[PDB]
Amino acid sequence: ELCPPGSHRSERPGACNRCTEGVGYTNASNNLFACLPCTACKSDEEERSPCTTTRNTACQCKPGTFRNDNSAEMCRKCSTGCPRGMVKVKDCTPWSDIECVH
Amino acid sequence: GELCPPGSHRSERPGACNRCTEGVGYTNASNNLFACLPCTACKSDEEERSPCTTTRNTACQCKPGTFRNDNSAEMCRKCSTGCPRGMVKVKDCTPWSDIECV
Amino acid sequence: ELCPPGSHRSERPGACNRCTEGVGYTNASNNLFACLPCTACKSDEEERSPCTTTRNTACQCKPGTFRNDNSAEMCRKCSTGCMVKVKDCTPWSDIECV
Amino acid sequence: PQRVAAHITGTRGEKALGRKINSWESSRSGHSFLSNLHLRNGELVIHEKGFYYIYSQTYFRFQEEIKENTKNDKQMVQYIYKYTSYPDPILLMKSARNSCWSKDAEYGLYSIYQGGIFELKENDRIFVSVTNEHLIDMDHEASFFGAFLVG
Amino acid sequence: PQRVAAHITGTREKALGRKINSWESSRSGHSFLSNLHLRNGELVIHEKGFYYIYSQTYFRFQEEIKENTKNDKQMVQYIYKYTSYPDPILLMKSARNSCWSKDAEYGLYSIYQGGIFELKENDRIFVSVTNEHLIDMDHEASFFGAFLV
Amino acid sequence: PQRVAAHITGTREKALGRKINSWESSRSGHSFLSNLHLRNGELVIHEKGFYYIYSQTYFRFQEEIKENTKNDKQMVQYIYKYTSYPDPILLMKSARNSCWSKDAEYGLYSIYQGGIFELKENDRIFVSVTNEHLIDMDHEASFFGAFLVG
Ligand SMILES: [Cl-]
Ligand SMILES: [Zn+2]
Repeated sequence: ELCPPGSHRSERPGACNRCTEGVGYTNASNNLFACLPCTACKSDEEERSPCTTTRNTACQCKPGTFRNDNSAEMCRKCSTGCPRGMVKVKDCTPWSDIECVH
Repeated sequence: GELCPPGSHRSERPGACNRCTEGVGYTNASNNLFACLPCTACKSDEEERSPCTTTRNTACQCKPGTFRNDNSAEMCRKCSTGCPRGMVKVKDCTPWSDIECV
Repeated sequence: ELCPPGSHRSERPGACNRCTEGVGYTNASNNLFACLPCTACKSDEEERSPCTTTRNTACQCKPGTFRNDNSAEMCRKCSTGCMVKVKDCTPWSDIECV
Repeated sequence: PQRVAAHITGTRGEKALGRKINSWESSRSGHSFLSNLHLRNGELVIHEKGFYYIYSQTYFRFQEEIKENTKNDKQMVQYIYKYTSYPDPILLMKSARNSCWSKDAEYGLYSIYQGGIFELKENDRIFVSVTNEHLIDMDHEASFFGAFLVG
Repeated sequence: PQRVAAHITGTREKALGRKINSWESSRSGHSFLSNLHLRNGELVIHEKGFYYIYSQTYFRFQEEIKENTKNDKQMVQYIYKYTSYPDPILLMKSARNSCWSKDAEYGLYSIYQGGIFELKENDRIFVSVTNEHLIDMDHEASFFGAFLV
Repeated sequence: PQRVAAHITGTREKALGRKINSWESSRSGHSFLSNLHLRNGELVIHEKGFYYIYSQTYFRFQEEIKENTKNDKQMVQYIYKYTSYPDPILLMKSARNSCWSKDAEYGLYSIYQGGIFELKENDRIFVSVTNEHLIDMDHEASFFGAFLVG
């Protein structure tokens, strides 16, 4: 009673409908009545990989900016320096600001 | 023909018309609304050009030096003093538009 | 007739349940089906007195800041200058300028 | 006619925080109404005991002139209270906004909406109280107050 | 069966602002229409009654200032109805202004409003916004709905 | 009590933000559960149907100027559902950014959203937020609820 990834369940108790490539997807076996909508990369991001019937789009912040757990909506400019009394152990990534220690 | 004239709206009584209260509400067209439309109040940033009548809503206009464009319908904005570097003022500002630069 | 301060009414028409100290309270005789939740002092305030089953917490702005009728949410830093300063700022008012 | 709901809007004419809005409009078919509830001194009065989704939108609209500089920082708070069989009003909901701290700020537009479900007894009274009442825009479409029976 | 409600979400006249007409109504679990229908971005009423109407519109923009004038934005959400009257009638408006600080790198402004209104069969309700070009049409972000109360 | 609704208030996986799990359920007059229940901060559905789901989250903070960064905060409220699918599904998001001005002494940002969603029996709904450390959990300030519409 589960549809495979790339498909969802229909009105007809035993049928599966395939997701529309570029529109929606499903990553696991399921019984959803609709596929999950694809994520769009925003103007502050670049697309690493497109949406497929089995994987959502993968976006990444544009160089010099990042997105982390507490700033999931908009890419933020990487911090210039470390706070008062701290060094700079790690450089910023598209998924993290600069790492500061001490 | 089951429509009440401007300056009036339809009553609770299926075949009757009630007149709008001057200064309180109005109706600009033949209708079958169960209430007249409330008169607009000019806000502190505006000047009243003409008052509300049973047939016409109040007419407001931005105070001199300020304007309201299609994307700034809520508050009158101060007109720009000058055009950016290398652009000339083709049109002066109006209560409905900022300065035009080309 | 009424449940005393520090209590509230229960399902049984004539019974009173006591409020839980530090959790809830009631300041007057009543017939509420639950006690009122205690107020927490926020990081900008100092607790003058804790919540009891009969009194809600009493908070006050930290020194140097104040709160008034139009600024009930956050304590505001007292104004440094003015006009001359007729009155100093309190936890309930900014500086008075003459 | 067995419908329990109300939507009352703005009109230009105790131990509770802020100041009670008492200038609400009840009739005017299509824009405001009261069905099995009534208005008294700006408070909606309950007739049928039950679960009510209560909501309110209050529009804070103002032009601001920075001079000398501070203190132009505004706390815009909407409070929704109930009066029951208890001497003090009981806070049900609060929603807050602070104005823009920028000295470049020419004006402020701050609409505040909140809603939630509450169990109310017959003759319980519900009202809206706000800070900075003088900055409230009472246009009918902008500031309003209402409730409807859910259970 | 006899449920009267709708929730429609984004897809990537004398009325103020510009009407949003790109709503989607058929994704099971995300959006739906029950005894109401959509036409040109307007929800159409079938059963006369009191409706709680609501909408959330997401203004999202990255915008670095341009050395000259001010980039102050008025973000307004309007909810209108078309009835037996030539002009659309405003039911609700909710407004926000962007941060005046010149240090502002971007703006995130979700606007939600709702309320109860008496509507007649064949009344049409729509959403209109200022700065339509700054609206993010993600399905969880911008939406429009109503239900019979 | 054939009424299907809940209003729960603040108490002092592949999902974005952090799940609020400290909701209070039964202070008569303030919060309640009627034909729904709470589990690990998630409201659990009993009756299949259309639910108007809503939440208000209060971001309240005093701020001290970040020396080497901007005082910019992204305050996002997410409403998710767990169904018969391994990952949580986003239903609604509402975002706000704090004031960019360096003159900013504090921030008061209440976020409210609501909408109608079809849910199956045993579907779970929860609230997730960014900057959970800035959330004010006063009962009247932060809350979560739903009621059966259809
Ligand atoms: Cl701001
Ligand atoms: Zn600002």
